[PDB]
Amino acid sequence: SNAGFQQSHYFVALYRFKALEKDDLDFRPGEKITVIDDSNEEWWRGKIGEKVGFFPPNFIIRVRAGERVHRVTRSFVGNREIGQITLNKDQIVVQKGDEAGGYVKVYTGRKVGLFPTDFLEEI
Repeated sequence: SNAGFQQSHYFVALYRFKALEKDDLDFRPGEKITVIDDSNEEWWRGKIGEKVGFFPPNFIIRVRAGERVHRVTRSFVGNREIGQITLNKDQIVVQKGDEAGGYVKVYTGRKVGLFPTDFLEEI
C-alpha cells in the first residue's frame, strides 16, 4: 500500500469519545474521522480538525462513496420476523438499501436491519 492510504477512506464516529489521556482524540457521534494509523488492534490514531490522537477502532464506521449516514430521531421497535430492527434515539447508522415501504436497511456496525425512514435524519 502507499504510505497514508488509510486517510483516503471515509469514516464517521458512532460514539462520543471524551479525551482523558494527553494524546487521546476527542469526537462526537456523526463526525468524520480521518484514520492515520490502524496498525494496532487496541487503539487507532486519527485526526479530526487540529488534533491527531488515539481512539477506539470500533467507535467509527466506514462510509463508501454514495452511502448515506443517519442519526435516529425516535427510538423504534421493529418486527424481527420481517427483518426489522430496534434502534434507540441518537444512534448513528449507515444506509445499506434503497427505501421500500417507508423502511431502509441500516447498519450500526454491530447489527443490520430495516428501520423506518420517518425516524432517521441524514447527517
